[PDB]
Amino acid sequence: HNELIHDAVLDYYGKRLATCSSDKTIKIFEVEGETHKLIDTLTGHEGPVWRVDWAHPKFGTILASCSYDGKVLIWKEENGRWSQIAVHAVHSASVNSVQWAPHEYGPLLLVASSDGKVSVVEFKENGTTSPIIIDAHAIGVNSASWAPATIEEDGEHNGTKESRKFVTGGADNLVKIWKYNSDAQTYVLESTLEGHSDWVRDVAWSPTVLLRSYLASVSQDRTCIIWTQDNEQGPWKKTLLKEEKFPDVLWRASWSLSGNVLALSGGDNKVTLWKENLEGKWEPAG
Amino acid sequence: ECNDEIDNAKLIMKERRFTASYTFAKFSTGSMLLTKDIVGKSGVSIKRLPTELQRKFLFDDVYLDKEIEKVTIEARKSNPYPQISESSLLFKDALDYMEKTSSDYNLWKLSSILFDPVSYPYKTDNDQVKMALLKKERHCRLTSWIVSQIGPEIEEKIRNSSNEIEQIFLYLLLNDVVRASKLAIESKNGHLSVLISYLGSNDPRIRDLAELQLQKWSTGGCSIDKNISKIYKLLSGSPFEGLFSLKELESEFSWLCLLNLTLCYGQIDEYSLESLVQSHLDKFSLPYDDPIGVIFQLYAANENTEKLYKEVRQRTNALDVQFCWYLIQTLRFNGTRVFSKETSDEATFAFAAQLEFAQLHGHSLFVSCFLNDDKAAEDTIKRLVMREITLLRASTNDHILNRLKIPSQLIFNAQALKDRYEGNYLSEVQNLLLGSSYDLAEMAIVTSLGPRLLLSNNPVQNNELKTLREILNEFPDSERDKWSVSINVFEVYLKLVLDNVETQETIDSLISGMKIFYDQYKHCREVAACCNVMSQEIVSKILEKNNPSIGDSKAKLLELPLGQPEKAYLRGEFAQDLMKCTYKI
Repeated sequence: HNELIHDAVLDYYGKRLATCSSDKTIKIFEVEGETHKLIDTLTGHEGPVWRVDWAHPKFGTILASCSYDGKVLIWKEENGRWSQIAVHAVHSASVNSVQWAPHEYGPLLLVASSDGKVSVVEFKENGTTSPIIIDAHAIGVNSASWAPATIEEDGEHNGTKESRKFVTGGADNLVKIWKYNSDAQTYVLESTLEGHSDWVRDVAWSPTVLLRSYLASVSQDRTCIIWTQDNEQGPWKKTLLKEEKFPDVLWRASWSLSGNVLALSGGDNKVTLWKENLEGKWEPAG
Repeated sequence: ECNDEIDNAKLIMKERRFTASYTFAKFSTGSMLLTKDIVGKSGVSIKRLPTELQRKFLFDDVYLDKEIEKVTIEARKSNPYPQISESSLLFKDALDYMEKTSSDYNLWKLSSILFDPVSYPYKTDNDQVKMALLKKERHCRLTSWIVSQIGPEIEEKIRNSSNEIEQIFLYLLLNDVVRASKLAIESKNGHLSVLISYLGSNDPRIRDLAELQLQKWSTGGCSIDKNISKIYKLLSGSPFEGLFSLKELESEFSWLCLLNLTLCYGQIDEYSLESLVQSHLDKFSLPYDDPIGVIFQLYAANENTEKLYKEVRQRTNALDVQFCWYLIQTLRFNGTRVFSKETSDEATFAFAAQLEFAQLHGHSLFVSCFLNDDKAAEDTIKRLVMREITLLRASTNDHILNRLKIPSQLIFNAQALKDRYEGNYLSEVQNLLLGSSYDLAEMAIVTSLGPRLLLSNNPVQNNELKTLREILNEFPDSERDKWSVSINVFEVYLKLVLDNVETQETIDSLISGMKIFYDQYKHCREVAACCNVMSQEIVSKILEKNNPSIGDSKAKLLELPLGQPEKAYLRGEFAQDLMKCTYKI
């Protein structure tokens, strides 16, 4: 069939699975583990399918897909069959990632281009979004995701500072989070965490926290730095999943739903599973 | 062209810092990883390793049903989400699901004896007799139990020894005191019987015997044997730090046997049961790789559980996540050994993860409830309810589980989120109403699927149309003008047409509002087709009650949108009507 599966995610009911390939098709599949019933094909892009993502149920089951065209062509089942419900193109230069935000964060659509620019819009059925962009990195953004959870501002007016936080990863070895500001022009950058000597690849935040927020920033320097935020709002300190160069070229590194079990996809086609050890460092569970 | 896109593909991959085969590592809902293949779909050649769980009872839902009738679900008032704070669990809720030769049996059984009281059938005259005897009770049982486990080992050695004297010693490491004496008499040995009669008690007098008899012997004599002088050390109250050391005896007899010695004889009533096990550790520490040995150490070290836990952990220790979770929660909320409301949270995630990955969905939800932190407890409950509740309805024992004290609202909202995926917009709206989210359920009939009680309704008797009306009489009217703004348009429409409230003012109010309304859902699917029905009905309804035939209401008819036959008909009829007037002479 496909000789190569690049990456492949699932919906939020766990009945569908969307395969990003490289022959420009998005094959929507039905998840039954290894076997799948191919229900649809959506060819209509240029070059490798880098990323697709499924919408959080309360803003459809919308599927926003990016290829090397540098455009997100959004697909939506209208009539029980796939069609095109939208188009985007404010940044073209290859859209690498294409994410939907948590329920509380809204139907925000995270675009991250390799021109050092990043869009952040809203999905509308009546149309209209205001074009808000903030510059992340400079040599490009090879992956983007979504910050942990929305915060609370207390007082008499909620949703003031922090709020929707955007985490990105450029090719200039720099990983950091934001803080949506409304009193200082562009998004005031936090702290530049330089701990990389080769381009940043994948970034994932842990939807499981205790007293610190974990941020797995992968790189092509064959290590994964785990950024432990001290008391969750403290500084980001250096905690090493492995201190040494793995003889594996690491790609994705995505956390589980519960737990701080992290899967890192090694270049030798072996997905190690890491748990944090007897100390603050990490040891493999497999 | 085709050959020349092979080449481009290659360049695009190299310059963007890709090489080799792309593999991923996204956790599925089964929580296995799916890696590339020739016949490759999302997942091929699973590089998920087997679950770390393999405890009998965790794969039995018979266990899960039983534990609903122990401790019972409850929530704080601080966060209304589940955050269990009582315990009615003991370490006697699994003991027969695994073998009786196994270390798993031993681990659950031991813990109830150690940390929880083993009560008496009566109540003593004074509470220091209450309490003293309570601990002594725990100890009594322990001492015999240890002897049964170590049993076969000692027995083996007794069999293989064909020396009388040696067999006599081997017995004393059990509780074979009886029979130790018996063999000694028969074998013509008085000396062994005398010392054996004193077993089962220690005193300052007995200490005095031990030190002096040894000194007189190894001074006045030519010196007693190595092992006799070792016994003197056990009776004086320091065998391992004693002048003849028994630390060599690890090398032949298990760390639990070594522990047995001090526990039965040395420092029994000059000590409490707690301090007594600790004294043995100060004379000779037990190995750290024992799961069941670590327990003694925790009991002994008292409320320095935390300190020891981190130390032992950093010296090789294997324990199951089920065990860590169950222990920390029960003991804290029995007040027998307090724990932190942080070590508990760490343990709740660990076991809960292993359970999802095992494919145990009831189990994984239960466990999660014992999480402390208003946010966290919140976070976790939400997620696991959201992802499917079909398997919270699978049995009647999963009904009594989820319905017990997990807010009804969460159950209904989960249903609606699933229903968006199913395309079940009809039932969606109903479930959002019940999940107390009046505004959310507005959005599911107006922004995703227009009412089917104004599209598919039969116009003949309008039976479905008045179901629409009546089920807003079942939905809040005590707080109506805070959730009706799409639903309200429906309300004024229904009262004007169904119940016949034809007032000129009522007519106008609906039309002006309905222009706006038409102007944002004339492009939403289904909703748009329903607007046209509404318009046909209102126009028709005005002739049917008497057309007021003023300029302004003529205007009104055209200001509410018209269809293809309608605009043609009006122009057609107006010339005929004029003709008819001039007809009669």
